[PDB]
Amino acid sequence: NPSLIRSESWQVYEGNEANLLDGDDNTGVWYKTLNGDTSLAGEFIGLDLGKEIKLDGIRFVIGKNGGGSSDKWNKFKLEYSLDNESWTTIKEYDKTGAPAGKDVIEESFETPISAKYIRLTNMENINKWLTFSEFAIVS
Ligand SMILES: CC(=O)N[C@H]1[C@H](O[C@H]2[C@@H](O)[C@H](O)[C@@H](CO)O[C@H]2O)O[C@H](CO)[C@@H](O)[C@@H]1O
Ligand SMILES: [Ca+2]
Repeated sequence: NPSLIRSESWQVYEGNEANLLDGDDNTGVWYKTLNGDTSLAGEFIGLDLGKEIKLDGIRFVIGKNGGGSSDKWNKFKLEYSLDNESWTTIKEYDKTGAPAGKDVIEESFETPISAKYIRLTNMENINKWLTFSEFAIVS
């Protein structure tokens, strides 16, 4: 199955990283960010798919309840890659000021997309730590 990949600098504050692949929306992880409690544009969390599989969709749940429920990116992108070096943006997002809590980013790909790595990436500095809950693909 797909394995988790994320910005190496993050530190787990509460929960576990395996909670992001257990299929339960109500289990997640709270990551401490460095750089003065700031997630820089360009930081990321996603999946290494193993080989070049063709995807029909993704379902990513960001944020979580209680602790760090408001600790989410404002601006981010969904991007994919073949080599973990060059990336292609599928879609950008701006959810500045949206309510704290879980948020299910769910995308279906009209034309299937050929990828080895698929992730969410920050596009604007934010003075916050980060919560997430689940990451899944659809083929
Ligand atoms: C656990 C928590 O409160 N996390 C905060 C985080 O807090 C830092 C620090 O800024 C703060 O003064 C103390 C107070 O206990 O806790 C630390 O752990 O601050 C960041 C940035 O504001 C929040 O995103 C995060 O939720
Ligand atoms: Ca989960």
